Amino acid sequence: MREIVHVQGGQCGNQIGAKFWEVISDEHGIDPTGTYCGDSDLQLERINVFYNEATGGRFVPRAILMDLEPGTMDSVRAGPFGQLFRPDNFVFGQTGAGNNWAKGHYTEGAELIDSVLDVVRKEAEGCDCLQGFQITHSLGGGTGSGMGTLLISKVREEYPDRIMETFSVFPSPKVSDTVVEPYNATLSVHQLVENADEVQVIDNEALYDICFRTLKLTTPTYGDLNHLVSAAMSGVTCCLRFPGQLNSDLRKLAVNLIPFPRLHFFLIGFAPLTSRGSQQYRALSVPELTQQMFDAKNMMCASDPRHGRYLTASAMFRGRMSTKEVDEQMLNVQNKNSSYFVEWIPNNMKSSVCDIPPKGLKMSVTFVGNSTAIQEMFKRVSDQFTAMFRRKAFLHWYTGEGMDEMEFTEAESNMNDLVSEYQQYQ
Amino acid sequence: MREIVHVQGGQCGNQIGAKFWEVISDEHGIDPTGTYCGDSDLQLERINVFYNEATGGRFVPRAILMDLEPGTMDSVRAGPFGQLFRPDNFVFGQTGAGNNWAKGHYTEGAELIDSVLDVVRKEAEGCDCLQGFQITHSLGGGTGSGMGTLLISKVREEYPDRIMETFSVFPSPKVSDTVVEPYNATLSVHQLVENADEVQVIDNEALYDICFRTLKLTTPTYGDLNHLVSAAMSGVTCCLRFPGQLNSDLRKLAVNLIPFPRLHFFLIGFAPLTSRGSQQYRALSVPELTQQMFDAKNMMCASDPRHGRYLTASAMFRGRMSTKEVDEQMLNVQNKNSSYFVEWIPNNMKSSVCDIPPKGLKMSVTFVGNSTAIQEMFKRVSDQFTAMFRRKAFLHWYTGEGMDEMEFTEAESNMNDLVSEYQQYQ
Amino acid sequence: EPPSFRRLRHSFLKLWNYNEAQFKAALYRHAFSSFPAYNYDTTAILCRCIYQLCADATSALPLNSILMLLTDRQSYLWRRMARLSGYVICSFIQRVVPIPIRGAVLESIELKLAKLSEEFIDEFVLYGRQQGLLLQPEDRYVLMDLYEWLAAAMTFSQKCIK
Amino acid sequence: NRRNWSENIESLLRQATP
Amino acid sequence: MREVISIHVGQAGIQIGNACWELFCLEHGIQPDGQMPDAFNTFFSETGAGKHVPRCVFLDLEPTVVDEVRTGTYRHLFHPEQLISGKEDAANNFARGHYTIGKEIVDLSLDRIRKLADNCTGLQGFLMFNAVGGGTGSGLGCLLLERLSVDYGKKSKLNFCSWPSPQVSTAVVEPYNSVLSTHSLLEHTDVAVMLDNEAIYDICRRNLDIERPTYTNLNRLIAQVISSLTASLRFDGALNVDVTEFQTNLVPYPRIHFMLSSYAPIISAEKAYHEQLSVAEITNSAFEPASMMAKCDPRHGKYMACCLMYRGDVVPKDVNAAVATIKTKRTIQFVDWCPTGFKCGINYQPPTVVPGGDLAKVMRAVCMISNSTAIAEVFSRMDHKFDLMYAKRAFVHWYVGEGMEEGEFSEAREDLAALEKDYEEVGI
Amino acid sequence: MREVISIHVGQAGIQIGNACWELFCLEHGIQPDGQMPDAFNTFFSETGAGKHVPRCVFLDLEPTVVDEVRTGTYRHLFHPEQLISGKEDAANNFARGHYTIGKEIVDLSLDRIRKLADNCTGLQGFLMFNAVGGGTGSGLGCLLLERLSVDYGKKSKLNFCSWPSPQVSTAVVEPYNSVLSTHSLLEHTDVAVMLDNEAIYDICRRNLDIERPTYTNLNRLIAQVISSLTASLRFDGALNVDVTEFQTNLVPYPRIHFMLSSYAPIISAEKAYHEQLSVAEITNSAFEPASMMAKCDPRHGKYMACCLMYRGDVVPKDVNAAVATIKTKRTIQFVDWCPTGFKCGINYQPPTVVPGGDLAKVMRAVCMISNSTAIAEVFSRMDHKFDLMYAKRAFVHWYVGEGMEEGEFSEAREDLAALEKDYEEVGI
Ligand SMILES: Nc1nc2c(ncn2[C@@H]2O[C@H](COP(=O)(O)OP(=O)(O)OP(=O)(O)O)[C@@H](O)[C@H]2O)c(=O)[nH]1
Ligand SMILES: Nc1nc2c(ncn2[C@@H]2O[C@H](COP(=O)(O)OP(=O)(O)OP(=O)(O)O)[C@@H](O)[C@H]2O)c(=O)[nH]1
Ligand SMILES: Nc1nc2c(ncn2[C@@H]2O[C@H](COP(=O)(O)OP(=O)(O)O)[C@@H](O)[C@H]2O)c(=O)[nH]1
Ligand SMILES: Nc1nc2c(ncn2[C@@H]2O[C@H](COP(=O)(O)OP(=O)(O)O)[C@@H](O)[C@H]2O)c(=O)[nH]1
Ligand SMILES: [Mg+2]
Ligand SMILES: [Mg+2]
Repeated sequence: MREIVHVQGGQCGNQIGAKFWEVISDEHGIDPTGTYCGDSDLQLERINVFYNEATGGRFVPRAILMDLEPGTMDSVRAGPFGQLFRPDNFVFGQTGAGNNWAKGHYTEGAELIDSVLDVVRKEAEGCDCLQGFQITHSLGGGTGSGMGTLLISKVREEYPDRIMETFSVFPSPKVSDTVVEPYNATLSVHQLVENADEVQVIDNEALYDICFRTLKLTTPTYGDLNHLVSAAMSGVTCCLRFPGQLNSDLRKLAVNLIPFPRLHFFLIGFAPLTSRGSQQYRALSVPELTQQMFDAKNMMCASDPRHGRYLTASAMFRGRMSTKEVDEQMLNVQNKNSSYFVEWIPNNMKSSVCDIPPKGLKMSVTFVGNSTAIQEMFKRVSDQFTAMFRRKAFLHWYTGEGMDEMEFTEAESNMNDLVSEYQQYQ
Repeated sequence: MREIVHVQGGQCGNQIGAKFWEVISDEHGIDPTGTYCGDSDLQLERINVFYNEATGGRFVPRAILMDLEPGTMDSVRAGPFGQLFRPDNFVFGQTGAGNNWAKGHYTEGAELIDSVLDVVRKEAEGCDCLQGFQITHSLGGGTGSGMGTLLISKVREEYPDRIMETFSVFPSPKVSDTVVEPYNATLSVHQLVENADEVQVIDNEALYDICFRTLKLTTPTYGDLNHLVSAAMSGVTCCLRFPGQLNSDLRKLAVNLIPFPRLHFFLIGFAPLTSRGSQQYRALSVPELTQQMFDAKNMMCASDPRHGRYLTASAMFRGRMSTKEVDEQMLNVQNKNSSYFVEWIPNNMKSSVCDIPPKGLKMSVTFVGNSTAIQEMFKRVSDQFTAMFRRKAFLHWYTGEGMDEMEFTEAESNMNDLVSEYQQYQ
Repeated sequence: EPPSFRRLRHSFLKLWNYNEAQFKAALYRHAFSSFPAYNYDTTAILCRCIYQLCADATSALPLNSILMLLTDRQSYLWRRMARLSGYVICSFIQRVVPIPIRGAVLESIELKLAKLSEEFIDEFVLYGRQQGLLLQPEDRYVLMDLYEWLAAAMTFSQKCIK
Repeated sequence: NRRNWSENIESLLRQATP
Repeated sequence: MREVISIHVGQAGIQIGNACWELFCLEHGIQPDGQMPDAFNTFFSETGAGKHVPRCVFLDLEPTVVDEVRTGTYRHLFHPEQLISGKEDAANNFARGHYTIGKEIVDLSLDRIRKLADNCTGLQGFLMFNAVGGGTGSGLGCLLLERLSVDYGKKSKLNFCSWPSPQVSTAVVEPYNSVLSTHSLLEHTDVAVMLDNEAIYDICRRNLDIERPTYTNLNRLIAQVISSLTASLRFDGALNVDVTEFQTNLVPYPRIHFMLSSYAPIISAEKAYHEQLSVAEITNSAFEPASMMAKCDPRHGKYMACCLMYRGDVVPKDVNAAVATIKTKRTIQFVDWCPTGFKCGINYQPPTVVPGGDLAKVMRAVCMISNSTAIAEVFSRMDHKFDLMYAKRAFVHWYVGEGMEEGEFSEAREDLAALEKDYEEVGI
Repeated sequence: MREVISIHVGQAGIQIGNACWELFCLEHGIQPDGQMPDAFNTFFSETGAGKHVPRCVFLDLEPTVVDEVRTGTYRHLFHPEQLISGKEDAANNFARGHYTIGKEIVDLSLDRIRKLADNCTGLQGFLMFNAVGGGTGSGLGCLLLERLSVDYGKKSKLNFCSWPSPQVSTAVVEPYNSVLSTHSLLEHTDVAVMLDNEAIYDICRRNLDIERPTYTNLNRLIAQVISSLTASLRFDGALNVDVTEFQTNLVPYPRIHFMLSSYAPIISAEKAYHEQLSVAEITNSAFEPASMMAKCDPRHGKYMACCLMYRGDVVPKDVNAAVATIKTKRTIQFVDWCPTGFKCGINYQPPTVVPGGDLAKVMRAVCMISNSTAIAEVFSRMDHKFDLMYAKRAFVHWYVGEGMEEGEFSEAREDLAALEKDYEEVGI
């Protein structure tokens, strides 16, 4: 039936999906050696969406682990739930793109992407027909945005009607690691805007703000951030694995949240998120769920939703709840926060329920929402790009790899009219 | 019933033939002493195809081990499963061909081939109706390529309608050893096209490739490579020795793949082939068997089939599998990959099922495919042949003992017309 | 037609005649070599001394970009080698048609040509003399014939100057 | 003898039980 | 399979090189004989049974230093042909060490380099130690820079030069030596790292509280810089940052690849007993202008690029919480065309202190490599010292009598003067 | 079965033969009396019960070296007429060793040659070791070669000749004995191997670090060369390349059979200690022109054929990878008309190490015998030495008063100059 071949590019991509298969294996009751445990038929009737039989009863994930440097793939394989991946789905480079989008896309990711198209066609044609692909990578790196988006382009011409969905971490406003952030970011956003169907936008500074303000975690590591993103990544695919009162496949999220095909940039939230000492003090039902997810401190992007207008939003509830309070608790926030929603679209907002909650919680909800509020994040990466381009800085590392300054300039023009079609809706 | 008489030519054929007689021996439960063990009917139900009773209960192979040096004879005998052979079937040579096609075919092959034909007719007329012979040798040597094909000509004129199956280990494009490769190769093939029913090309560097990328070996020896070839040619003769729902013999196979008597050179692939960690991680089924079989990396030959057209094909499956899935998978690889198959033959391939799998495999498959993409071997040994011949290089080690230049001229003329016959069918 | 410009006319026709594959490998020979010790000492001087006068730019470049342009037939380097010697390469089969300087680049040529060790100067003397005697290694001839073009160009340019 | 000693593929051509 | 070849030329290259290979063998656990009681292969080659030999070459034109290494403790650690000696002193003379007596040893050293780097593919770079003040340090070291450029064009080249500091110079004619060296290391190395002698002497005095140090005391601190530099290639970290990352993040234009260095903490056992070595604390002392080990106050310059090698039990929360502090503080300033201006990396392994050394056990430390336009003035003081001597042909017969004639002095003048104008136009 | 008959003519033949047979007795494990404390049938006969005698003749006109052999340690190891002595020396004259005093010792040498060759049919050929610059090594060499040709025509007559090395000669009249030697062995020798002193001296200089080797130190090297070639005849291996396989795969044209040699690694205790002697590294080091054994440079020579014998724990896959890496390595260039240029062979038994010698325990070693067009330079400079010899009749009165007239020097010039232009036309 339905099937999602996960594809994982970059060091950040592999670490964020080592934890993605951590909570998916937990949710389906899977030993790190692939054996099922948990004597309930309701995990295993749709295990073909994310796993495959391996004639020994263990389940191999449909994950294409991909990197240009051998180091971090040795880390995921040696980590827990790390031998679950099959060895031939690891594709390795020997040199590694040095945070350089030019060499990642063109001169040394090209001989490796031949093997990547081989291993993704190994598992796409193995099933009868899949639903789509999900790709997790960075846009500030070299191996993720450079070579991983080369995969994003090539799978589009070979698989046109299928829907591909990217969970990309973006450059951060305040804290700027990996000093060539906007060069790799604007060039990747250029190629990704005509080669993707859903773009879930993630920001590391937003993850640190969630881990401090709502979770009260004094020492958040990268595993703590990767738990938070992956919890949303499970909630966006709940209905494809579990039943519910109002099922919604992932294509339903695409058709509902995209009024115009060139705008498909989203903002991701996850609820509930409660501090460990405050867990027993807080009631857990639908009104307390919906008041959390429509807060900027709960959102995973460097963009305040109050500064823009929600074009079309959606919620994927989870667990045993009433369809009644899915209706008017989602509606009373429309008619109270009237100014925050767009006028020329009535009933802006998709509601779905997937009856199986995540483990340790009785209900949850995942927010995927198209917003004009993503505008200022685009302006910040754009004007930093022109800041370094007006003085010709760092361009010899890119134009010396088989590039020309063409690909910077119409990336900028294709970026500022991505700005213009957003800024015309508020 | 039907018997196949094995002949090992040259030191290559002796080592890759001794590897054959221990995997057939293991398949039929025969100890190296010749005593049976394994208490099952189907192992001994057809043992006369490869073995003869010795009125003491031990089965002797119908194998004539034959060479011009005792160097590899005593290594075959002293090796494990080496005392299985009859000592009278050995034909020693004392002088040794100096890797000359002339010195094998003409000088000391003359007075030794009368001592091999007397035991070949002894093994042929001993049974009631012989099916045919299989011979196994390399085309880069002097004694195997030169005098081994001298045996091939005279078993043809003595037994015309019997099947003459040839396992030729062709010389290398890249890593050339035994420096007179194209002189031994071009002189062999122009004499072998007139006197062979089936020929199967095997390349050492393709076996090296299989041992590296698909099987992941760090220390590959010759015994590794010989076991790929032996396990491949066990699947060719499965239906001759075991019952099946759809039977296929060698004469069955020759009608399928020979539209014209000039082209009889085939590609061999063996599936499944997985490494240590990967063997417990893949699902052993028909669609992955045919997908891992219809690819370049599994071919035991250094010619890419995607660089031409699969003219005819065949697959001898082994195990208890569906006859549905075998035939539907043959239709899928033709319908999707239609560009790689020639148009004036509807359903270029066929299949067969042998109910007895190899030991330690639930299911396997071998592939025999006549393709026009193998012409790249013939040209790349033609331009190497004309590289030395154009200015009379190494010719005095051939013309000094009874071979002249005008049948050297007939050697490339019988070689380019093979390439031209492949060009017109592509 | 002056004899100085005629030596330019003759010198180019030698390097154009030399096979592109042979002159590719031979030029890479003298750069990566270690035996007789003059060998790269001529290479660093001469290969740069081509590009200095044939670009009229006193700035130097990395040697790997110099080497590729010195042998790639349809490059800017051979393009201006043609124009200086009274030729134009015309790509169709690149048939070449016999058509009819900054101060700072001049001392850069002069100073570093006077670093060519006592070997390379006097095989160049004997090579011209034995060319006449032959009428009456294939590796080392490549740089020496490259210095046919340098000697013809540098002498002719200062002749027009004074 | 030790010219042809495949102690690894003879067991790679059977289902290993690690 | 990562590997780094550590080329050492000159007496400073050898004596610094003895300290870092002492640190590498002690950190990786191998005894001085070569055997340890699997990510050490960036610096050590396997040799048969349990043996690990260094990946380096030693180059002096004299036996007086290198033969003493063969006489010393690490004699069975180093391969004999790895340590290469000439006979006669290059004698503070660029011309003799580049034209006259260096040629007889370049062919020996490059044969060894090719035989040592072709053993495994995927070579990562060439880490080079030299002193531009000395004769064979500047002259022979320049000569191998053309060799490694033409042979290995695309390979990374890290260079670590012991530049003559303004007041302390310990010789006379190096105002001629380091202007001839900087003329030819502009186009033959990828990253140059600035190190001055009194810039590490003054760190030893205020931080190590050592009033009477020696060269080996300085070479411990330089070895700590290199170990935290290539720390990620040897040990797994949260955010691995290789030496390919340094060129893609710190040199924005191929000429301006000079860059300074620093290390923090530099503390002995009498102060680690009292200090809490917070991530924010050690990075503020790393950004402290007196803590530069290149003798160049960055307050009279503008920061251009920045790189930090955190090393130890450093959580990625604290590096972001500390880099925001240095962004908001005004006395440090960045250039206006590099708004995003930081590169950070974290390795899990804590720094290793050598027994008998003056340092202390520290649970976390920061290597600090930054490019700034303040490096113009260290070339400017170099220009004034050279122009003073060259006004009347001083010490010129000791350079022109050995093969090179008049003209390389003027080319070194024009190339360094153009480097001043290039630094100025970038910094606006 | 298979066997080889060593011939040892000249004082170089006696001393090299001592090292070859000392090594061979050490390989098969036989005491100097001939006992043991069927792989030895190539070099040793089965004489009596438990005794083994060599298949070698020691044909030499100097009694002071071969009587000293028959009174030393191995005096019971050799049968007494294997060691054959004359009365007076040829004393570096081709004419005396071929015409006057050589004709009374060939008739007795062929008595022992026929008496040992009729032991068993299955002989591969002869291994004739001689000195070109000598008088007994060249004059008796010519006479013995032509009687061996007329009696044993199709047998593979191999030659390991001590050619006069280019700049040191330890003689004055060596160009006369060397030009007249080639006039014999172009029509007689099937496979000739170029050995010379000076190239074996400087591979002892740089690889064994021995600043003064004697002749026996050279003799261990040549003994290991012939041990690696004929190890295929004695011990079983993956690719057994016999003596018959040598002459086909190395000789494209019958006149050219002049091949150079290299044996690597050749390393003492200090530097068998720091490498891994992997197949790729020890096949590159065999191909260095420094490790040549003829003082002949392959840089100005084009390769024609190249044989590589391996001994030890050698895996075929890394051989095929390494021989591909040296084909893509383009310092050595193969001739256009011979694209494939390799004959490899693998033997598992490593060379046993001579105790008290100069080489150490090596797991795997490479021998190499290669044909190239670089042989023109080793014949052209002896041509230039000989044409000023014969210009004004220097040292001619000795030769012409010995039995040969004026004129045989002239056709010795004409056929060697024909050999020169033969090597020029091949590499076109
Ligand atoms: N930091 C540091 N600098 C050193 C060391 N040894 C020498 N130097 C510096 O090197 C400079 C002089 O160059 P040297 O390395 O001593 O000499 P050289 O490079 O071998 O060249 P020659 O003088 O011709 O032998 C002096 O200014 C010293 O400051 C050392 O161990 N550590
Ligand atoms: N490699 C090597 N060459 C030797 C050795 N002994 C002698 N030679 C060579 O032999 C040449 C001189 O000939 P000898 O062998 O000494 O004398 P001979 O062969 O007995 O014949 P005569 O010259 O007549 O005495 C010298 O030039 C050396 O090249 C040796 O032990 N090793
Ligand atoms: N959420 C998350 N972000 C990461 C992780 N590792 C690295 N990053 C981010 O990725 C950026 C570094 O780029 P990186 O992904 O390492 O480059 P790449 O390997 O070429 O894709 C940093 O700004 C980090 O914020 C991780 O495990 N989780
Ligand atoms: N696949 C395979 N090839 C071999 C084997 N032995 C030798 N060869 C090949 O045969 C060629 C040499 O021919 P060889 O058999 O030694 O000469 P012959 O004795 O005259 O037949 C080489 O190119 C080897 O690659 C073997 O056991 N298996
Ligand atoms: Mg100096
Ligand atoms: Mg003599």
